[PDB]
Amino acid sequence: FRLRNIPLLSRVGLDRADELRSNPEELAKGWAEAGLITLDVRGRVNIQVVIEDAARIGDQPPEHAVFLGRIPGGRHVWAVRADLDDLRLFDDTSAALLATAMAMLAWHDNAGYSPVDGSPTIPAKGGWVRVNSATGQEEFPRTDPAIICLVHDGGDRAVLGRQKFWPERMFSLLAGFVEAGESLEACVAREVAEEVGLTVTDVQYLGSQPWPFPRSIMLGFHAIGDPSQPFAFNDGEIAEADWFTRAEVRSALEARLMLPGSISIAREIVESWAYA
Amino acid sequence: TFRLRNIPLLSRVGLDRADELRSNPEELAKGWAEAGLITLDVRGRVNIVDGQVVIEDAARIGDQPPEHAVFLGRIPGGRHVWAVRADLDEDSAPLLDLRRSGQLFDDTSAALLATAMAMLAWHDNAGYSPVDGSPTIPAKGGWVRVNSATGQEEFPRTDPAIICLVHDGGDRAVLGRQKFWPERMFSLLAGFVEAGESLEACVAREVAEEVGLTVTDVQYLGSQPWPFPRSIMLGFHAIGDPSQPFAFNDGEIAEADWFTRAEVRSALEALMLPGSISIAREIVESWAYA
Ligand SMILES: [Ca+2]
Ligand SMILES: [Ca+2]
Ligand SMILES: [Ca+2]
Ligand SMILES: [Ca+2]
Ligand SMILES: [Ca+2]
Repeated sequence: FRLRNIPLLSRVGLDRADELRSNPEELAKGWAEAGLITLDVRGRVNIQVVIEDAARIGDQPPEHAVFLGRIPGGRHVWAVRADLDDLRLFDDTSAALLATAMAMLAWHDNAGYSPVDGSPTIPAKGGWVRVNSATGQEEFPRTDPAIICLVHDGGDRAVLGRQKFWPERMFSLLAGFVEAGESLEACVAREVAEEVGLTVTDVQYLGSQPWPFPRSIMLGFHAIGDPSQPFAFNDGEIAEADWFTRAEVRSALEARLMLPGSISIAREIVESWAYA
Repeated sequence: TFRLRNIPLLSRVGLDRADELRSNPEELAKGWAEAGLITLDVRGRVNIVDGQVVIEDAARIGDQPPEHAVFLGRIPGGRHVWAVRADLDEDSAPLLDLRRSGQLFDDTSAALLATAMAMLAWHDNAGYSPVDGSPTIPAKGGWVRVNSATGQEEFPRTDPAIICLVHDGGDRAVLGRQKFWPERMFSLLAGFVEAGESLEACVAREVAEEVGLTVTDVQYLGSQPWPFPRSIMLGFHAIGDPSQPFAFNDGEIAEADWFTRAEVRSALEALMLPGSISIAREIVESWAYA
């Protein structure tokens, strides 16, 4: 099966205007007529995202602002953190602006110092790097790849799992972070084995979604497992799991077994499987 | 469309990482006396014999796992295997690096080395918290570092990068040559995934930035660890329009062109395409002979 829909935060590619990032003159020129999106510390916004006049906060782009690119018509848009008076629905462009702003400002919050030598870092190039104050070495935004997998039997049954300390009825796909030295396919097999003890084959990619909570990209997969093999939960974070039929899943979707919100690529994978 | 013919090098085998032992300091300390040890120099080179990484006796360097060692998992016999950085005697044996000689390694050795290389390089670059600047201390067999001030765990970093073969749906594909590259050296278009974008959006954005094409039907082919120093390469193909002209926007590409399957096959059997462990070569090969 393929995904029926593009995942929600994946929909558009905004015009990021990469070439402007290293052009402080063009950034400073665009500022007077530029738009500004403002996020609080949890990455929440005012709502379509409110775009205010950048010029209101100053006559030049502040250090801690991030240049998001251009909206249709060529207006520059920036993002800043501020005290205000959760993506966790928006138009496509707002969703992309927010995903970018959220990820980038969360990175800044967590990248104030060099991991290499501990020196403070200074934002630069429209907020797309931070520079080691001592050495001049550039640090770059971090996005951790994570897999999320629907294990199925090749027919009408699929594994869903509930993490320890998730609410009782809340089941979903199996997830994990990619480790150093492994392929995505190897990561999927490893993580499924760790979580529910199954050996899976035919690991197949479905799609992807930015997941700035705070810094993931979710990579969706399906894989073939064997229901005659028993579960085993000890090595993982799963409290329980079971094989469910397409009928059960469709039923749970139409609502009791609870599946994650359409925001997650997880829901899109399950939906696309259940109605294939 | 098309699929990869081969699993990329470095993707072939998945190590027994024995994750549960990382958080069991007692079992790690017990296993040490009979444990194996792989040693990498600063450039990530090792000694190999018959395609297989040399495993020395861990006990020779000390009675306990040193702080800077990384626990790689289990080798045959129940034995633990670890990696450390060390100065290697460049004159008393050939030192092979994965990037130049990866083809010579057994699958398991290649994966051990890829993991060790990535993990030791991470340690070298993760001595301090990016959050607050505090020193960090390795723990869990080298699989985290702990903020000395706050106790917050820092985790190994792997940056996703895409690499894309843009084609016309038929018999022609874009290859591009970077400014810093020798004449006739062409390859696929590559870039790092940025915050806030999907892989598909990243592919479209990077192709646009590098050669000015608008591409659709972004399709995943495969993946390969790429510890030089800390990537994972994610291979894709996409449909471009040859009637749209190139534009070398971001300044990274000096030239690019559409090449036929015949040209590419020809260049592979020797536009220069050298031999390579990169997924890039596997993508081009798989396309050219589809
Ligand atoms: Ca551009
Ligand atoms: Ca585990
Ligand atoms: Ca051998
Ligand atoms: Ca020496
Ligand atoms: Ca690039």
